[PDB]
Amino acid sequence: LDWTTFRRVFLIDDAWRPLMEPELANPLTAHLLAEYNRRCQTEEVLPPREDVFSWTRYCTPDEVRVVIIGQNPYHHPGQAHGLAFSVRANVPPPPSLRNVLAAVKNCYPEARMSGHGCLEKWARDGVLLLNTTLTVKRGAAASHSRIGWDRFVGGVIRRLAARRPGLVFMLWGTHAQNAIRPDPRVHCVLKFSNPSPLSKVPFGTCQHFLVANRYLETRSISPIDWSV
Ligand SMILES: O=c1ccn([C@H]2C[C@H](O)[C@@H](CO)O2)c(=O)[nH]1
Repeated sequence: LDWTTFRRVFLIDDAWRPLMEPELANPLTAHLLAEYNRRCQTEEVLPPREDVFSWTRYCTPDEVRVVIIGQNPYHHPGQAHGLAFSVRANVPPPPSLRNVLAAVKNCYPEARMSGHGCLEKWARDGVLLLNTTLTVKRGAAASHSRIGWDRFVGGVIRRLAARRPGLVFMLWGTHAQNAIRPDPRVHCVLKFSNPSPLSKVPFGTCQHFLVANRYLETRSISPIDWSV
């Protein structure tokens, strides 16, 4: 796998090169990319190719302050755009995102919320919203969960963590908690139940947004304005 070509095909911003280029030397990455291309030739795959790595464009690795792990992208046209949980700005927030935003509002009663679910503002501020599976077949939830994205994304996150001590991780649900296992002595690891509508545990009481900011302050890092 050649970086220049990989970067050009996915419109990846070059600041992420040191964290992603090494993944191209792993033989399994080639297998993953071949399967992804195969899928694209036989299925309507989402999000559009140009958005699969949008997360590399909103901020650089050194700007990342918080990492929020997702599972699979939304599988309906017009929803997913490369960031975990986020939807394009004309889409009413789907249930799990609605649940996340309710907790944000509970944490920050004075937050001026927009009503939309596009998290571009958080991403530009260094909130890395990364799904462990980056693509999906339209109309079939979690359909690409076994093609190999999770190992690739895991590699990137592991490299980011080693390069960047003091990150805050928000691991919501069993899947996120099993896939990502940061050293709790080097990073702030926050766990909660899934904001998924299937969870019978209210996500509205999640105080991670506030806990994260207190942690960043003890490390002399500016806090995140969670309004969106
Ligand atoms: O980018 C996304 C979109 C959705 N979901 C999740 C939350 C929940 O498990 C289900 C949506 O109800 O998929 C993610 O993890 N990442």
